[PDB]
Amino acid sequence: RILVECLLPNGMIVTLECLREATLITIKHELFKEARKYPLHQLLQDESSYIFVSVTQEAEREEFFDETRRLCDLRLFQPFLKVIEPVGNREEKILNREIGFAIGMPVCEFDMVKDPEVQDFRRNILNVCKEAVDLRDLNSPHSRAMYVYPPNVESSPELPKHIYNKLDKGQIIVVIWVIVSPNNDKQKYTLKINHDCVPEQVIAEAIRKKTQGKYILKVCGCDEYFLEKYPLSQYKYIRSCIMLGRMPNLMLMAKESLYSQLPMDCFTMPSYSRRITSTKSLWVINSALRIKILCATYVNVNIRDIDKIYVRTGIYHGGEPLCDNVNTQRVPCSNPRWNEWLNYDIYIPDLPRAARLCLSICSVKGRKGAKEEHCPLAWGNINLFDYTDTLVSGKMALNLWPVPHGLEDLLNPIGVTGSNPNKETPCLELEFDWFSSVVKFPDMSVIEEHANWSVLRENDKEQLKAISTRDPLSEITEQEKDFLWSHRHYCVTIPEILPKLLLSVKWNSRDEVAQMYCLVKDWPPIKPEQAMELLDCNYPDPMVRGFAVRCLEKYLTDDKLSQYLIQLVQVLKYEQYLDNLLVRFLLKKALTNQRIGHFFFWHLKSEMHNKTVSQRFGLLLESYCRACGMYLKHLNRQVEAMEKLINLTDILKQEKKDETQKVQMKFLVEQMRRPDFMDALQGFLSPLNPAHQLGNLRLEECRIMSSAKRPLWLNWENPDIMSELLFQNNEIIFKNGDDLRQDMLTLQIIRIMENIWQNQGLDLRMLPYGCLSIGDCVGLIEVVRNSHTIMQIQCKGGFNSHTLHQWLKDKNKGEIYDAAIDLFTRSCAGYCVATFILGIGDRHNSNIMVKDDGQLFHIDFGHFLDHKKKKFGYKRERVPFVLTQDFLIVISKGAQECTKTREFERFQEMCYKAYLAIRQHANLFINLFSMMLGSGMPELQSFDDIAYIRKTLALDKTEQEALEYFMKQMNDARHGG
Amino acid sequence: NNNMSLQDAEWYWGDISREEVNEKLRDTADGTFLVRDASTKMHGDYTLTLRKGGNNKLIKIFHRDGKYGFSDPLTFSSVVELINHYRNESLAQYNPKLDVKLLYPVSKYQQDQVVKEDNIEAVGKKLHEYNTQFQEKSREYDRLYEEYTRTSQEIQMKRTAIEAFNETIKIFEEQCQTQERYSKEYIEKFKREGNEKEIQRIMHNYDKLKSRISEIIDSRRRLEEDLKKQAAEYREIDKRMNSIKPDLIQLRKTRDQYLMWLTQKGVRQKKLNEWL
Ligand SMILES: Cc1nc(NC(=O)N2CCC[C@H]2C(N)=O)sc1-c1ccnc(C(C)(C)C(F)(F)F)c1
Repeated sequence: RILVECLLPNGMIVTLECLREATLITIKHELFKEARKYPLHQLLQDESSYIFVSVTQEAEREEFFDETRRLCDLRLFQPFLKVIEPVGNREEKILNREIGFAIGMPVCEFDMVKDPEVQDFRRNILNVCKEAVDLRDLNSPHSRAMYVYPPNVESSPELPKHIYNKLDKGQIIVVIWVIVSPNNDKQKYTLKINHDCVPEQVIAEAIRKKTQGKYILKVCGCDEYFLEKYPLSQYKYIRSCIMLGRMPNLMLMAKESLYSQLPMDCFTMPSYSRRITSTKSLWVINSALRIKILCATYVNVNIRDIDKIYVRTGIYHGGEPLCDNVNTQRVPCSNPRWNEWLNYDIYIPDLPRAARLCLSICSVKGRKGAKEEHCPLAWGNINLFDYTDTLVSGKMALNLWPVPHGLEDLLNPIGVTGSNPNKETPCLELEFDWFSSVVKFPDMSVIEEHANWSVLRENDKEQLKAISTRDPLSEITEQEKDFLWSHRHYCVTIPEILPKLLLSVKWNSRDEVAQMYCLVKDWPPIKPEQAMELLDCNYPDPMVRGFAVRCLEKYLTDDKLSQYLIQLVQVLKYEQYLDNLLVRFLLKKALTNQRIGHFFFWHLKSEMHNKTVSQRFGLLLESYCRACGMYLKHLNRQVEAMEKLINLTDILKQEKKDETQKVQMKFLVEQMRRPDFMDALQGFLSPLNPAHQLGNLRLEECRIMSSAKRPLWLNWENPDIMSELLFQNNEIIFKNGDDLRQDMLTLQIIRIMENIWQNQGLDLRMLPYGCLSIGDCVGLIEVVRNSHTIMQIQCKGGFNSHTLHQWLKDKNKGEIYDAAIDLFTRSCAGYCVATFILGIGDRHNSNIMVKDDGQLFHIDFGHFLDHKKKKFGYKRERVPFVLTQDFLIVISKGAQECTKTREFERFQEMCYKAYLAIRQHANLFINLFSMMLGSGMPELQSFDDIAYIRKTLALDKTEQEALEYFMKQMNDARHGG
Repeated sequence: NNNMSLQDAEWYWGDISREEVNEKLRDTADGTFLVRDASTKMHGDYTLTLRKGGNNKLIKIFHRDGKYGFSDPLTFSSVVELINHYRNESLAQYNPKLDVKLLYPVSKYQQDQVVKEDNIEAVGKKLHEYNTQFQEKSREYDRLYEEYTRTSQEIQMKRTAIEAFNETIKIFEEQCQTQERYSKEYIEKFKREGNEKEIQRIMHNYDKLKSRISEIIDSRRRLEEDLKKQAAEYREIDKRMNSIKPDLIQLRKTRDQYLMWLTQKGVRQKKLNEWL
């Protein structure tokens, strides 16, 4: 039902009618019988030796070797098809289309890029892809199995003492379901086994009760497999069941019935892989860094409003100037030409390897007294050293970036380097002094020798300890820095002091740095939590960032690496070059563990709309999708699935943002009913959790939530055979319009908090549900079943402050009633401390919702810290507690005198313990926030914002003062509400 | 005679967070300085913030046994004595690598005098007037930004659609080349023996091809017109925001300055936010 035109190879044109779902084969076959009735049909050949071709919406000259595709999937720009002789590697071309569809941009684009760094990365990374792909295949089919279904274990074999007490003598009652009856008949056994038994013993003991091993244990319902030889209590599923006291269900499956599903995956080195004097060391040059500013191609400023403009430059080294900034004379707005040799005081031999050049175009307003009003118009940094250790020289042109709105500063040392890919933006021509040859940064061989040329117990070990234990953002005074550096040789004995000892080094003097290099080369290894701090924007040196990764590789466990994935993705943007040790580490991990890979991909993919990092992430995504293996087909199915949602959601915003909800719901049901959409939204793994797989969509349950953005409620039947044991449905909110990056960080922090509390001994049960941002202001939210918002309960139970208590008592009445109230208290305590430390505000009766077993959890975080106090300045910061009459009534079992009930005091005491517990681990929470500075979250742009945490935790004060400071907060809000 | 009270000193700023010191010492000449209470809040420390080399060097003042100094041999009787001494003596004596003098103190009065009409009644009206302007400006600024960002998307989509038009035009042109080379003379012309196939078949096909190529070429030109008009409008929105933004910055400073020195210090009120 679509008119198309086919350009036969005999210089003919044929008009033809096609079915929008018609495949290429049917159309190619149908076409030729039409060609016989045209003047030059004799030169035609058979169907074979011919393939179609067209232009896609992405404007790609793509030849469709894989004829099985149909018209709708084609995404043709216009309905025209050309027929030519297939040329090239058919299998290679088919893969390239698969990769391009997943990463959202044609792979041919990276072929066009002429930058030698981009091309070297494309072919140099591949040796990483090969090693991972070979490693997964070291021991088949076993090794290939762990990659696809990696053990979901925890890093600590030994149970917390508080949870070891939930096992009678450490015995676990595990139910085992064996499904061997041909008529899908399920058998269940009950086992009592030690917590430390390896899964094979569980299998070994399981058979005897029924009366290598040939069998593997699967989690009944969600397809997670117990493959590796770990204590059965270490697996996250088994550990969780203990905590919740539920009965753990497992099923026995034959290894053959699993190895069969694992399809052999071949990684072929792509085509581009096969495709393809006088040097002066930096230290020999003797001069001062001088840079010439020639002209600016065009600036978008108004002559009447702006008096003059100038270019402001500085030699930054990871956020701190290496010397005084410099300015260019103020030239008139209408004519932006300078041609001036800006001159800096940084001697060339003293330029640090990670030195940069931050510059901007600022407009001077003045025009009133002597109050200059400066407002930058553009910015852009450039590394002074080539990715090959070469100092830029000769002329250059740079396209500047729009100023990050909300940034009042006149330079952006934290922004990404390189030109603006767009060409219709202010271009500033530079010109770097030419030193008669190529200047390379000295190699480590010379640097170490230089340090040796220029190079006693102490009683003040307390001062070193005192500093080393301080906050990452704590004030560091000049006397201390001089103290730290003077005692650098004795700082090894406190290895976690390195982050402080690095700041005390003056990076603008090659005698200092050469000595810090000879010292970092022997630093005792450090905990991965501390090494992650050496990767944010404050530490740009390659040898410092190289040390941090070596710590990550040999101490970061796959569980922790999964928890800190969002942060580790962000600190990729702080890498000045495309080929760095961190990316090789991260990719090596993503290619040996599909769980990491799934979130590695989705984190990069969600940030492809951002042109600052679109290129470097796009190249990374390509290298991954090339070697991910058979997973690429699963990812493509997810990607195609989300796109149908985005398009459908958009139609309900720009087209149906006014009519009634019933019309919207009726319109939505029709749109879901169409088979084209119907097949895309079924039978794919859930992006939130790959281990869950979504079956048939339930049209009767999917509905348009009536919230602010009107998100989308989707119900998927679990296709697993033993779905009944675990949840029998997946319900997911698809949100298009609200940024979800804050919630991911908020929910990631809550999960980290609860982990710390558990280890301490406080069973404060948080509920950090699943949230994932897939694209730009679009994401997925997991739904927690059998839970209601406080507003729903009051409205449903309608008023009185006891309405919440009455509802909670009814849901579980009897001896259990004690268990509920305890869970309400433990949960409510955890969230009061968490919503205060992070300054989450606006908490009301619609983003506080409570399960039926009494547990309470917060939803709809969005803004954190006090962004709402930054915009509309409210002088002093901080927020009060939300403990309301309702929560107090429930906590004290409905006693009329809520404030000083006996059980209330245990509530306050456990709030204190929680507050102190997080405070002792404030280093970690500071590093997590700092690594997210460049993410572009409006609430988190500078160390000014992270300083808010340093208040709520009262980091500056002492432990006693902090606790007493906290108690003041609780009392104030307690009787204040 | 020159050792007055630290409280009445014009550079000692009292209790201010490390953050507050930073905005005041922003883009200032080497030698800008000020003094404030230590972050620990244990009175008797008085950290010194000195701007040198584009950095905010942060020096500490020790107060053992009722004396003061930077190093252990405390040899000063008060901060004002210490600050005054280094307002004419270079710090190189203290540190060889800190060759500066305390040149441009950040006077608390010098900037505080910027605000006027200390009477609270006038401040309440004056503050409300600035807030209404500031809120209107921010509302107006946001309107342009969303349009500016939204118009950026339309430009990018339009630009790519042009490239797709380039490919389609290029593809068709190559076919016209092959058709004329192959079927124009080799087959039909050699078959020029009274057959009407060339007259009807070949000619009808070729003309249909030409009308198709031209039509595509025409659509590309019409698209380029929209891009050109959109690109110019895209630049114009940039100018409006580039002028609105600097103005909006000044209002923020002024509104805050009144609140700091009139609505909070002069008269502490919970009514502060009621004026707005
Ligand atoms: C975790 C979760 N669970 C919900 N609903 C149920 O759990 N149930 C359980 C039964 C039916 C339904 C109910 N409220 O009776 S909503 C929800 C959630 C999580 C995060 N943000 C939101 C909103 C409202 C801000 C958004 F984004 F959806 F608009 C909702």
